[PDB]
Amino acid sequence: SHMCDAFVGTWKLVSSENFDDYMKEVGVGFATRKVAGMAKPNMIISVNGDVITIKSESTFKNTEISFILGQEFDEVTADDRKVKSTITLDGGVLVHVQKWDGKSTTIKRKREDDKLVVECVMKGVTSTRVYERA
Ligand SMILES: CCc1c(-c2cccc(OC)c2)[nH]c(=S)n(C)c1=O
Repeated sequence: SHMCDAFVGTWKLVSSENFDDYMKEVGVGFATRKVAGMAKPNMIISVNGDVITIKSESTFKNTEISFILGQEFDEVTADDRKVKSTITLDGGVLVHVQKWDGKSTTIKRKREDDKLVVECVMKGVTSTRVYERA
């Protein structure tokens, strides 16, 4: 076993707060905000050795990232940014930093009771997205 074990599984979005405002701060345009904001993604998290995979599947887009903690990678986001990402584990929280165009956003994923809570921060704007087991 590894501590990342508690993230593994299939998760479904059950609530979202302030996500439109977060998307605006990121620079997402109107039509993508509207359609992306409707989506109810599932997130599939798995681990094989040192490699963590996070798949997100929705009616809007499907995405997949695979990575090693602390090792930067290329990511194309659901809203089509080409970003450089680094994901670390800080005190049991997965911390995902995306950098593009001189900008940065941080996505934190944590287990809280039976939920997986996702906090997305762009400058002063935070969105909270709650997932439960599928
Ligand atoms: C903008 C991408 C994004 C989504 C998301 C939103 C809509 C559809 C979708 O399809 C896979 C994914 N969800 C969360 S929780 N975070 C942290 C994101 O960065």
